[PDB]
Amino acid sequence: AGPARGSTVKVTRPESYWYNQYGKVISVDESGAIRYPVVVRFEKENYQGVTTNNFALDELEY
Amino acid sequence: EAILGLTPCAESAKFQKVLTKEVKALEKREKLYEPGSAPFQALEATKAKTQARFAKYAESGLLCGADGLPHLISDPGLAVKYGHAGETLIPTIGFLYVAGYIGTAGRTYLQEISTRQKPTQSEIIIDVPLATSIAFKSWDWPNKAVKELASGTLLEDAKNVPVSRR
Amino acid sequence: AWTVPDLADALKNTSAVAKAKGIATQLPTFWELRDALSEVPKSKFPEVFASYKGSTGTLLSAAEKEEKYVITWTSPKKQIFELPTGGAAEMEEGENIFFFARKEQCLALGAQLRTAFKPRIENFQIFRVFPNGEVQYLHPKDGVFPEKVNQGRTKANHNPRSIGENAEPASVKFTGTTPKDVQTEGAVA
Amino acid sequence: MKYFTTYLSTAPVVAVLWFTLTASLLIEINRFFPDIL
Amino acid sequence: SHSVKIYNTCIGCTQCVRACPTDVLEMVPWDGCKAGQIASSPRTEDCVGCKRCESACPTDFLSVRVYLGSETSRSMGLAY
Ligand code: CLA
Ligand code: CLA
Ligand code: CLA
Ligand SMILES: CC1=C(C#C/C(C)=C/C=C/C(C)=C/C=C/C=C(C)/C=C/C=C(C)/C=C/[C@@]23O[C@]2(C)C[C@@H](O)CC3(C)C)C(C)(C)C[C@H](O)C1
Ligand SMILES: CC1=C(/C=C/C(C)=C/C=C/C(C)=C/C=C/C=C(C)/C=C/C=C(C)/C=C/C2=C(C)CCCC2(C)C)C(C)(C)CCC1
Ligand SMILES: CC1=C(/C=C/C(C)=C/C=C/C(C)=C/C=C/C=C(C)/C=C/C=C(C)/C=C/C2=C(C)CCCC2(C)C)C(C)(C)CCC1
Ligand SMILES: CC1=C(/C=C/C(C)=C/C=C/C(C)=C\C=C\C=C(C)\C=C\C=C(C)\C=C\C2=C(C)CCCC2(C)C)C(C)(C)CCC1
Ligand code: SF4
Ligand code: SF4
Repeated sequence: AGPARGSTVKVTRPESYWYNQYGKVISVDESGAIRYPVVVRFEKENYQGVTTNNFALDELEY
Repeated sequence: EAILGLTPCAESAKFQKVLTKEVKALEKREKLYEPGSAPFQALEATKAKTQARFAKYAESGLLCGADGLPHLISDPGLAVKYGHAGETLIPTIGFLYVAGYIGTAGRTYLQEISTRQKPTQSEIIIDVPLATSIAFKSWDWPNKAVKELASGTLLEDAKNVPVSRR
Repeated sequence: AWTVPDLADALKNTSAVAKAKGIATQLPTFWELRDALSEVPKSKFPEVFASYKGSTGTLLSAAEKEEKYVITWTSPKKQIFELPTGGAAEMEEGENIFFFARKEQCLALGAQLRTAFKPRIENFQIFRVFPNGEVQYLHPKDGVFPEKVNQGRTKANHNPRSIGENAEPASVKFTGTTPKDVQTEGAVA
Repeated sequence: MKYFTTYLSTAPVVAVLWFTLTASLLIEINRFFPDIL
Repeated sequence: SHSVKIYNTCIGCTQCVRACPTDVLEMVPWDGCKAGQIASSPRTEDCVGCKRCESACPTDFLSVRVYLGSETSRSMGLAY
């Protein structure tokens, strides 16, 4: 299932800056065509300088 | 006691040679000035200090080489068996106490501000009361160290530590 | 609808072509300028100088032997713009034509046309011109600017995975392929 | 003064002050008890 | 020529397309994201390899990726 808007997740996508780190869920998309529906926000910015990213359900531990 | 082929500085002729060489230089400089003048007094203070310093090294069981300069012993066994522990071994304990203190104070302040609203503002503007409190409460830092170690609160678990594609 | 435009229709305006050739010519050799000044009296000296209109940043020999680029647009007023090859020029009211040696210079001027003027100029067309005389239209390729999505465009060089799902190079050794081009949809040459 | 102490709390001021004290202390120790080897 | 590839993490912000100085990328329709557009790279014979697109991309590890390859007079940015 999706995480609740406002819940905390752990990223498990290895190529991500935030791997093994915790973020807040801001939005989940409900369409099945979308490939990365969950929007997560983090406290620590990455090298690009952004703090948010879309993820799939199989890349989060909630 | 002469070990490792070294002579004690108290009974070394080269040691005296060095002291002579420094004092003679100071005498040469004094020749230019008048026996009552203030430069003269400065050079006398310098010479006094110098002779005092060599005397101190002589009654400290320091060990001189062929150059006539004191040499330090750093194996702890040799140091303790022949009374040279004040050269490296005591300073070790002294450095490791003060370095553990500084670390503990720094880690403590960082773990304290990490729970604030904007924790990064408290890194460029120091919370000075908080920092002084931490600095003075951290004199018994092995308490916190051995507690953290034995309990398990010292290390973050590997699952929570960011890491690359390996 | 929209049809692929022709440079021929643009190049009909002989004044605009004259200007374009004037500005895409190299500055003259000192010898030549000396000779030109030599054939006139002193009063006419600035007219000679006024007859040159090029720079050293313009086309070299490659343009003649490989390819040049042309940008056309229509301006509402006569205004000074900055050339991407150093220096300034005047766009006339009506059709402007300009030759450049790279596509990046063309699009640089295009970018200036779409940002630095108060009635924004959006109607530029860029063409590639070969020595034989073939003219290929380049931009905007389908009439719509590429930042705007347009029906009829297809996916090119799409990989249907994330970048972490590529294979390891050691798995495709002595096979003639890389991990990055495995299962690529719309793989161009 | 209403935000002057916050300015004094900023990192380079606190650094200059702390190093100055720490340096001063080491200088004064090396005045009283010199030539410790 | 350089090779520019687009991966399915694109969110159709159009920033890469805007950034590109030699018109290599365009937005085509897609259903994999909320914006309903993906980037594509039809004209990679005109890519100079500047990597401006990758600087523009906001996804975590980029969805656009430029692999430098064989040089041509176009890719080498030569006006001679
Ligand atoms: C709380 C502060 C603190 C603590 C407890 C540590 C602890 C450590 N550091 Mg780190 N480090 C720090 C600050 C700290 N560091 C800072 C400020 C820098 C930037 C200069 C570094 C740069 C650094 C590097 C490049 C390396 C370490 C390494 C290490 C590890 C081995 C010991 C060492 O190399 O010391 C060396 C420490 C330094 C070179 C930095 C000096 C730290 C100062 C003197 C103390 C902290 C100052 C701070 C402003 C105090 C404010 C407290 C106050 C507000 C209460 C150890 C985990 C090494 C490691 O990774 O080991 C595996 C390593 O290579 N550190
Ligand atoms: C190896 C030396 C060398 C080479 C390869 C070139 C090549 C070029 N020159 Mg340059 N030039 C040179 C030396 C050279 N010049 C010198 C020494 C001067 C005097 C400072 C000039 C003054 C000059 C002018 C004004 C112009 C060029 C231009 C050019 C370009 C077109 C050809 C031309 O018109 O020549 C032109 C004239 C000469 C080469 C002069 C020859 C100098 C004679 C032999 C006297 C040298 C000694 C004398 C005592 C010095 C007098 C200095 C005095 C004027 C202060 C071509 C790139 C043209 C250009 O830039 O097109 C855009 C151009 O307009 N040249
Ligand atoms: C106007 C002059 C001025 C100068 C020279 C500086 C210099 C500095 N500032 Mg800046 N700063 C300024 C104005 C200035 N600032 C203003 C107006 C603001 C807005 C308030 C800031 C806000 C600001 C912030 C927020 C930060 C800085 C930081 C720094 C440090 C950069 C990193 C560094 O070098 O740390 C290495 C530390 C040192 C080299 C210590 C030097 C301290 C003094 C000068 C040495 C005294 C020691 C001793 C008595 C003599 C030297 C001997 C010794 C070397 C053996 C550097 C000290 C950063 C910093 O980290 O500072 C701690 C930091 O976070 N500044
Ligand atoms: C440093 C440090 C630490 C500390 C500390 C602290 C609080 C230390 C305290 C320092 C302190 C309290 C500093 C003394 C001042 C006195 C001075 C300068 C001299 C007086 C000035 C003079 C020379 C006066 C002379 C005259 O009156 C005379 C004789 C006749 C008059 O006609 C004229 C004048 C007025 C000229 C920690 C916390 C321990 C650890 C940390 O890590 C580092
Ligand atoms: C006096 C004395 C003593 C004491 C002392 C002490 C206690 C000290 C301390 C000290 C200290 C406390 C110091 C510190 C310092 C520090 C520093 C000086 C640092 C630096 C750093 C750096 C330089 C870095 C760099 C880097 C980085 C950051 C990153 C990248 C990489 C690199 C590495 C580049 C004793 C007791 C022994 C005895 C007697 C004498
Ligand atoms: C503007 C500014 C700034 C700057 C600063 C600076 C740059 C400083 C410097 C500083 C310094 C540079 C310092 C110094 C110091 C010194 C000292 C610390 C000293 C001491 C001394 C002593 C203690 C002595 C004594 C004596 C003797 C030995 C002998 C006899 C006489 C007597 C007693 C006097 C900052 C950053 C804050 C930031 C903000 C602004
Ligand atoms: C004694 C001595 C010696 C020797 C020694 C040796 C030989 C040793 C070894 C050693 C080894 C072989 C090993 C070790 C290891 C270690 C470790 C592993 C560590 C750790 C640490 C930590 C963990 C941390 C800490 C801290 C910090 C950083 C902060 C604050 C707090 C604390 C404390 C926690 C000599 C002769 C030199 C000299 C004299 C003295
Ligand atoms: S590398 Fe430069 S030229 Fe190539 S696609 Fe990216 S932005 Fe365009
Ligand atoms: S590739 Fe990156 S920059 Fe280009 S549209 Fe997709 S998300 Fe935006």
